[PDB]
Amino acid sequence: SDEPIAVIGLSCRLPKASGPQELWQLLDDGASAVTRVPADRGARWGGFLDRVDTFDAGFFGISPREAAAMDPQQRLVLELSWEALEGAGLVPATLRDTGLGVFVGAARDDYATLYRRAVDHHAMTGLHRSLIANRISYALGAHGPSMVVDTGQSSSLVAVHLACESLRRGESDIALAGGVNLNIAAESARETAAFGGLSPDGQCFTFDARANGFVRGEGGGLVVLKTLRRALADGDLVHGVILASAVNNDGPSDTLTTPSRRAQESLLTRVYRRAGVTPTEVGYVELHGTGTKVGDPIEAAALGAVLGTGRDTPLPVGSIKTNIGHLEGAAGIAGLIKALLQLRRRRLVPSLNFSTPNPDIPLDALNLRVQQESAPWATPTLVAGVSSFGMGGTNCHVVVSAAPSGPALLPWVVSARSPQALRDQAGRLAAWADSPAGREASPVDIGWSLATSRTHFEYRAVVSGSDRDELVASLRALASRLGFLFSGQGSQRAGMGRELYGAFPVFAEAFDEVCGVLDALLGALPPSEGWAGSLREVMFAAEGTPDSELLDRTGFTQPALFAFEVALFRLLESWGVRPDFVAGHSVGEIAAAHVAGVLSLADACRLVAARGRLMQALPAGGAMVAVEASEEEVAAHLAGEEVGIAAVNGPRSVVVSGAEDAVEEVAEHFAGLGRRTRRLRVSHAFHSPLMDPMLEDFGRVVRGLTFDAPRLPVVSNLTGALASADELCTPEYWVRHVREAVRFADGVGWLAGLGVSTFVEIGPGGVLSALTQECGVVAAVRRRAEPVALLSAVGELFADGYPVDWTAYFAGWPAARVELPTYAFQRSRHWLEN
Amino acid sequence: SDEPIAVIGLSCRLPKASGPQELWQLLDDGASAVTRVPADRGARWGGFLDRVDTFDAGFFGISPREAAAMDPQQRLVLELSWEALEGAGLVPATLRDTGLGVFVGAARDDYATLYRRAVDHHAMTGLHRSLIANRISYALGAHGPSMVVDTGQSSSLVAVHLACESLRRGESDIALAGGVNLNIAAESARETAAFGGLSPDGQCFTFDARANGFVRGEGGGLVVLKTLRRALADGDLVHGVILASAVNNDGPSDTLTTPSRRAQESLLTRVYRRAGVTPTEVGYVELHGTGTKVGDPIEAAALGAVLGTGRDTPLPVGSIKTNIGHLEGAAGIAGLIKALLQLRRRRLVPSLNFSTPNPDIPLDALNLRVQQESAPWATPTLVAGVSSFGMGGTNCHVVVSAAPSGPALLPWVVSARSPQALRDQAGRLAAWADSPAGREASPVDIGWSLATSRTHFEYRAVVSGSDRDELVASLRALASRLGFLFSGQGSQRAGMGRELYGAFPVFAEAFDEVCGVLDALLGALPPSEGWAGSLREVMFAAEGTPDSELLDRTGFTQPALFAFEVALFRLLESWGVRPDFVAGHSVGEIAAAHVAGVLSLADACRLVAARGRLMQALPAGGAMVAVEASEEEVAAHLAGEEVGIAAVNGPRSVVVSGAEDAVEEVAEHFAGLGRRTRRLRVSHAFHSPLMDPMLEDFGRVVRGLTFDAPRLPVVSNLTGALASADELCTPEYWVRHVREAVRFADGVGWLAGLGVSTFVEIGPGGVLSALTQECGVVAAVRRRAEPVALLSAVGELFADGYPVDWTAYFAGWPAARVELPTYAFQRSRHWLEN
Ligand code: NA
Ligand code: NA
Repeated sequence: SDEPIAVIGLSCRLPKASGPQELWQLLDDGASAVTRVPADRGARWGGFLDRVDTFDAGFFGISPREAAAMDPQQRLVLELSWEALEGAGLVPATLRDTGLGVFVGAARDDYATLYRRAVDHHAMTGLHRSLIANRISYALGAHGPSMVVDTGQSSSLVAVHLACESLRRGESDIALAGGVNLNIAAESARETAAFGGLSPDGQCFTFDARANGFVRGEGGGLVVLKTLRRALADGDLVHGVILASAVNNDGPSDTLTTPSRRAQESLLTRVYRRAGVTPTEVGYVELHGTGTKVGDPIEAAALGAVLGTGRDTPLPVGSIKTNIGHLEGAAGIAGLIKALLQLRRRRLVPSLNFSTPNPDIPLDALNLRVQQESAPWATPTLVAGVSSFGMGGTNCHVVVSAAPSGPALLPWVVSARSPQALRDQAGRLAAWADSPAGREASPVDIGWSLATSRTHFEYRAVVSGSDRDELVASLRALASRLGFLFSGQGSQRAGMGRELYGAFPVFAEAFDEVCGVLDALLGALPPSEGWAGSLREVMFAAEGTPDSELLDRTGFTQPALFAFEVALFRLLESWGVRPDFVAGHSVGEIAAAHVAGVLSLADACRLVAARGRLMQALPAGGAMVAVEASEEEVAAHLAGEEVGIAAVNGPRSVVVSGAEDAVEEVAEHFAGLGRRTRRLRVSHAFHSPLMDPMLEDFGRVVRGLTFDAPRLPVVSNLTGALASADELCTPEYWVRHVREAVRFADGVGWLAGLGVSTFVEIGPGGVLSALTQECGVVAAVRRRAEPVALLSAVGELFADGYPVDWTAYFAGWPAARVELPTYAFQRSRHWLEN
Repeated sequence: SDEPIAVIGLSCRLPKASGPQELWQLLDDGASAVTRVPADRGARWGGFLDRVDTFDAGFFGISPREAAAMDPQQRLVLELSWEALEGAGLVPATLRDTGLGVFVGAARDDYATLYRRAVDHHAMTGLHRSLIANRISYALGAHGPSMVVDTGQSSSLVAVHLACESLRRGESDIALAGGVNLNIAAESARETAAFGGLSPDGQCFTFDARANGFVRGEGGGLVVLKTLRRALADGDLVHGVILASAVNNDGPSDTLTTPSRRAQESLLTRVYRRAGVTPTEVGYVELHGTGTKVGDPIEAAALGAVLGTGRDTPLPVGSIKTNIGHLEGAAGIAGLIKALLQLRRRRLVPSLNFSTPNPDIPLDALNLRVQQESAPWATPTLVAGVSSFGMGGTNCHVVVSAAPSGPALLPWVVSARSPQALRDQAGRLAAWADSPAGREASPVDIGWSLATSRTHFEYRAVVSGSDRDELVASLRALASRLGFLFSGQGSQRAGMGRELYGAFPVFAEAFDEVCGVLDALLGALPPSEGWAGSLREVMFAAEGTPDSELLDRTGFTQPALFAFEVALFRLLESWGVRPDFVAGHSVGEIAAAHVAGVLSLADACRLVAARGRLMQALPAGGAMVAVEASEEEVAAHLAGEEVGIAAVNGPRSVVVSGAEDAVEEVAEHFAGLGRRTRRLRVSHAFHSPLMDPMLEDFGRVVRGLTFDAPRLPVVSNLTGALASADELCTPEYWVRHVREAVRFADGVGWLAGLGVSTFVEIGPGGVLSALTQECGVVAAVRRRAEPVALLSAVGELFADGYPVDWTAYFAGWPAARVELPTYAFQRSRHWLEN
């Protein structure tokens, strides 16, 4: 009859049940939440929340003074809206500017009564009942219809009907529906006592002979609704399907507040018809079930006539009001949330306060039974009815049915809006993860869920590992402008890239593409006589094997660093990690120029293959020494005498390069002054006069290439400054670059001045990052496996506010969404002064 | 896009406009209803109702003590519901047990605030906002959905959207929609002052440079809605057609309470699309238009962008808030009711408080104009938009368009629930009838409307006449178990039935059927030698003509009374007037027996034709004298001596009958005692020994007939008691009936004892009714025309609570429904003690 509506999420704050797991534990244990009026606060009994005065104002950007003048019901529905959306796995910011509708039942204003028993401008919006719905719309930036409905004690279930209808019209594409009722003012206690409806025993004796009125309850709840069609298509978890809902009024009843059997019968008949569902197919009804002498028998008689008649098994029935009291305005949504929990647990739970049937309720003639124990529930799909009736005669009935090998290294992402909240979130995720429930879930699905189904708030941590116990232990511990700098020779290492290649197919595919082009060039003109092998085997071979020794010949070293840096750049791209600026030390400037678009892969491969091969053919005798001394000292010392400055790496760190003997003369000068000096492990004197013989040959190679203007800004370590388009686009630039000093420190200075806050080194360790602090610094790949060093670095960019695409880390896993705990609110007291 | 929705009715209680005619007079005059806070009661200004404390509790069956504890807003919406249904021409009792839905916008509880600043059980329902809707449902016994919506200052127009959607789903078949806002508590004045939104001048300067906030207004209104399809089919007056409506929320606005241009634009675009209506086709927009500096320009900018852009003529706009203030919760329904009045008057009316455009509102660039004078409005059908916006961001827009020779003697039926209310109702109907408006209406249409489109309350009058001036003068004067007794010989009169026959085709058709059968019998065996004429010509001929003299020959007299009585019985049947008991004097017992089903028309015609003919053939010499004396005296006097008792008409009224000389001997006996005696004008001594010669002949006629058991109870004036089935079903009964005394007084006694409260005489005057009081008595046809005497008698049965079908009086008139005044409430003060 009507398009079905999926529930894809829910939330609740009920007496002794501060979420849906807790609610199940109260109901499954057959426990009462009814108690005596707490300290802080038939009417000396009720179902109470623990606190009604506390709220995380800070989380919603609400000032303590706005928060103090704000109805606690508005505060509670902001929290439940956030929790319901998290429970559905929706990141709330993606609903900004969308058609999300908010439909809330609320029939009581106790906070406003307290305030009216020093008038400021927060009171107007703090005390107006319409803002219970509209403040949600504002906070989420939702454009759907946003309204409060008042039918008294059917309000929250009428709100669900209106939400369902808005979805079936296409007016809303998603809706929050339910209600709230907080019993804060003594005035509302009296007026209900003086009407006479309260049980002097403080129990709803639902369908039972003691039936003598109701006991009050407070709290709230919401469901998240979509069309079943839209929810399937979007892959949401379906908790339940609303097949139909109906609203009517009693009309001409004996008094204003006497219920009508005829109206209730007419309601049930109509709604079960549109739902297309017979009485035998219905497995359970959540009653209005308040335990009043007039009301209990009329509700029983109507259900018997419509749903008991068609049957051969008694219809089980029950009321959560026997557990939590009568939530009045929010009574219906409590009832629906119990039916949805029953549907997904595929269990029924006790109705309390029952032992002897009401004499006026002939259960056998009606073919009904009060559910008195927990029990499995099976096909008579499962179907449940929920009734909610208002004292002015507006009745609602809902018919709801049951719903119709990944990375080796696993990141668990966690965040919150304060340090204390992040410690809590970690604690809570630890505890859940360790739980029966948590242990059901794959650690890959948990990861995926943390990455894709949660907000990345301001305070972030990433924990990583191979299994649950490691991830959990790292959570328990927690509880208690990007500048890419590409590495140069000296940063190569045996096995470089092998672990990344094993872990990450994006790396492995980019790497085999680069190595494929380079293999052809090294094959044509090898820098080892005979060699027509694989560059990948040279790079990945174990330390001290023959292949591995080839890695230190500059003819292989320069291509190896190029392939490693490009593959890593591309892996980072697939995770949304990309630079604002690039720069490289010596051969790393070719990778920089490549990823900035100056050179095609083919031309960059040709350039680095020749750069290496033409340098390897130079004769023995070349040396380089790092000296602790300023450029000005080393150049003053050399001017007073084959040798020159290969690099200016810091205000007191220079490399001198040339004929071994002349280099050793300058070394013992600085050493003699008591400065640190280090002989570099190099086959040749890079960036020195000894390069002079290969410049004309190299110059002929670079004149065969194409240079385009960079698409990313590039800093030149030749000029020590930002490169003009025209700088990097002349063959001559790249000949000068071989020969003259690498102005690495001035480069780092120039990038700072252009607003780089974080420097990340792209290459196989941390040489260029020691250098940079020495002038945020993270080394992309530093004792630990490459995937661990990489995730730790990307973890640090994320914790500093970089938008890492954690979802793409999980690409190619059959991801199952998993139900994680909701946000760890950090609640303070916010209350009127008198 | 959406099924269109007809408005078939409306009502309003607004500042200085206590209904829709008054509202038009305020708006058309370009007058302000804004004033200073009255005596009894920027915040020393507002639009106020005259009284908020008065209500007709009595009319709704509400006790003064329930009424005192009841929110005036609930009281006001009961009155507006009754007035809206009367305005639509619906008799509310016909909506009992139907699908009527009630959707009310209400965002304020001032009465409850007064009460909370001696706790009784009327307070619970008196102070709960949900009963604003539900109490209507209860009072009308309606089963449709019944709810209050709270979106703050858009509530009443959202209520209309929800009502439209319930009608398009088929959930409601008719709906009441609108809202209410009463400004009763000082507390709500302060909280709005302290938010800062109030104009310190007390005016909404809508779209004007002084724009400095709003002034408060109070009141309420309702529309009556149906699908346009259902309303056409039912022949309702259509006031307006709702083509589409839409609701959205501002979403992420600068603050909670800042309106959104983008959201307003999106709303308009969407709603005009579904309405299938271009910007050039729209003729006017009723703005939210509150006269706030932030709000005025955003509303102007959004309307310009969506509706001003498409145009080449400026869009006129205005706000009733410039007349009556800001009704907050009920602001929208006021706005819609202004647009509907514009649509049906086909006029636009001034927006007040305008002279200089707001500098932030570029009217020319936007292509809008503030309506500043009354003026005709023509095709650019007419189409108007209505906007209503809530401070929490929920916006509503409605697109509404313009709608797509009888009885000679006229009854005006009028009723009310008290004598004072009936005097008022008559006064008000007089005044309206005399008005330009009233004078538009046919006096036949007014009659028809009073009969078919109003409740027949407990205190009834009928005024009748030939034209407006006579009917009106009779209203101004007003302002300051049925037992049918059929007449016998002596009640005939020249022209009997001629006026009824001229006035009432049901009489004329029943009469020509009876006369047709009798003409054949009198033709076969005439009681005047030669006669083969028409019985109708004998009865209708002028006094003292030859035909008229035939009417007094018992051979014609007995058939004439039979035809007149049967035709009149059938005319009364067609007006729903029918007996519980029948009885007749002598020949009237044959009509009684006929309409009770004992005899077919053919058999009753044969019986009365022969009864008359066989008696007319008896010789001259017979006499009858009515004597003032008991049966016991006359029988004691006759026993001590040709003559007998023809009738016992009362405890001291007997007729003696027989040989003229013996009758005259008994006459002068009673006269001699000083008793009244009257010689009857009779050809024969009826019910005497002189009948003895025709008994065997008559006995042969009655033995040819068929007698069935009566379907109505019949009293026999032979036995003076209820007849057994078997009594009237023997030929012998009807021979005895000719011969023995008519026990008329004992008959009247027997009918009293069976619970007859009203005796109506069926025949051409009042003989049997003098007799009956002498033992309620109305003569159906007594100086005045037969139709006037008949309507006066039927008027009296109606005033005593008989359900006369006045609608059928008007059968065969092209009836146009006419808009009559609504119920004259008689209001008393009902208020809290402190
Ligand atoms: Na009721
Ligand atoms: Na807003």
